[PDB]
Amino acid sequence: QPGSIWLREVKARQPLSREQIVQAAVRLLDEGGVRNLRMRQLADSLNSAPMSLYWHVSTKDDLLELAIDAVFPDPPSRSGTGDWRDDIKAGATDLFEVLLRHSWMIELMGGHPPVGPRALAHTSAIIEILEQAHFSPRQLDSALSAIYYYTVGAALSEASWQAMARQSAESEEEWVSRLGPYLGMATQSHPASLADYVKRSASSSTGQRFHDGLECMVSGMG
Amino acid sequence: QPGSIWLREVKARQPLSREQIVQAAVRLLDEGGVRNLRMRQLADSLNSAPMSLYWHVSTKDDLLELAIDAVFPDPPSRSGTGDWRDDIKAGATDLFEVLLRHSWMIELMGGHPPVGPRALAHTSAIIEILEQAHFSPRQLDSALSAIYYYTVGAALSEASWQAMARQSAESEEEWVSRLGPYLGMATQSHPASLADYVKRSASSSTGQRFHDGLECMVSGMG
Ligand SMILES: CCC[C@H]1C[C@@H]2CC[C@@H](O2)[C@H](C)C(=O)O[C@@H]([C@H](C)[C@H]2CC[C@@H](C[C@@H](CCC)N(C)C)O2)[C@H](C)[C@@H]2CC[C@@H](O2)[C@@H](C)C(=O)O1
Ligand SMILES: CCC[C@H]1C[C@@H]2CC[C@@H](O2)[C@H](C)C(=O)O[C@@H]([C@H](C)[C@H]2CC[C@@H](C[C@@H](CCC)N(C)C)O2)[C@H](C)[C@@H]2CC[C@@H](O2)[C@@H](C)C(=O)O1
Repeated sequence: QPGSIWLREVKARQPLSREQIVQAAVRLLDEGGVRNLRMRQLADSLNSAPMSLYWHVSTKDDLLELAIDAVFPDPPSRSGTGDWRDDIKAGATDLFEVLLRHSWMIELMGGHPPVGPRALAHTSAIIEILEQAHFSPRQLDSALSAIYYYTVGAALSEASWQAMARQSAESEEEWVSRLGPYLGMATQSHPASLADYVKRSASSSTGQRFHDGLECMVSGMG
Repeated sequence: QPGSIWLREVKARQPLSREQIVQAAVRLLDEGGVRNLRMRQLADSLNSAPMSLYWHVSTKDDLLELAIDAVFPDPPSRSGTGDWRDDIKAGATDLFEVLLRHSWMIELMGGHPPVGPRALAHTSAIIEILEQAHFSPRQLDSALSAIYYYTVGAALSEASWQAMARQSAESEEEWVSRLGPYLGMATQSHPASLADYVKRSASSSTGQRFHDGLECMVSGMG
């Protein structure tokens, strides 16, 4: 309320834990993205004033990095199937599903390298899966980049699609149908394989798209 | 200037071409991203009023989709090496470099499926490269998703890194050095392979990261 600064002249800390703050920041991020994270509103959600936050972080950017690590998946459960490909796919899939659930993190990782404890443990597990499969260092690094950059690109694309699909309320089949008048005309300038791809796309879904691409990619490594 | 609406009472179209508008929109997008694209400022950059724009598009969203297609790369030059892998890599690399140069498009594609003419031709060329390599339809679709989702994720991550690197003026080697005090402590909770990966990362670069991951990924297809 206006004038409280003057009342302070005639004479209130609210200690918080960092963990409690980060959990509250994840909730605000999940609700409205990086723009929905304002420090004063975060402090309000914890019944506190902004000073309570800055005992623990210097800036909002610090808090974004803590939030990124907080939601990183546990290392994948070693599958026992004896195929390291199954373990790689579990680890990538776990990360994919986290990214879809917390899509604000996707764009942040490239400019805020994830090296917090949960990210280090997950990455260490992927690295060990590949080493125990006798990848040399250069091959390991290449395969790791393929797996992670595939997963990030898939998450970005599918999260963007899902957000638009929610708004417009439109499935893949419905979108192909709505665009059919254009697509029928435009694909006639190219060989049959293009229209055929577009037809098949009407029956695809997020989980299958991600899984099939991941399977394909990992199939041939080694 | 204020009051011009009243002067209109006592008595000016500026025809533009759609192509001219789209080129000007790409320039504004390249300068400042999707937020730097305001219709009035776009019209100002063309010495026109907003009405000139809306003869050609209904909304700014239409203009974003035209801009996405306008910058799509030409289909890759068939390499003649007789290895379809070389042609796939040229096509993916061309798209990667476009995405880095026009990074505003990366997040838009998932919610605005690229089906304009330039995107259709590029995609048709990738599809034909794979068919002529005797991929069946399900395998073709999987490989295509792997290639495109790898390229998008790499572009997102590397563009984010480059934007942060420009600002802070910091190389990969310098970043590993600045974080070394933390990383030395944090990687001691895990096997040697983790610290070794981090050390190797100091000598990586955008072009090599992208190429090595792409090579690795395509190596094993078939
Ligand atoms: C910071 C300077 C070096 C850096 C610069 C490149 C530009 C952009 C890219 O990193 C981003 C920052 C990024 O990390 O993407 C990761 C991945 C998506 C995320 C998710 C797991 C997490 C693991 C950690 C490592 C834990 C020990 N991260 C730092 C490698 O990272 C993904 C594996 C990419 C591909 C290869 C590259 O990382 C390696 C060589 C690297 O670290 O390159
Ligand atoms: C619109 C409903 C169907 C749709 C829903 C999924 C969710 C998100 C993803 O599309 C986005 C919209 C997207 O297009 O990503 C593409 C790719 C990155 C960009 C860049 C080249 C351009 C090619 C065109 C096709 C030209 C004939 N695009 C529409 C496939 O697209 C990439 C290949 C992904 C992986 C597979 C999937 O597309 C196919 C099956 C598809 O179209 O799924």
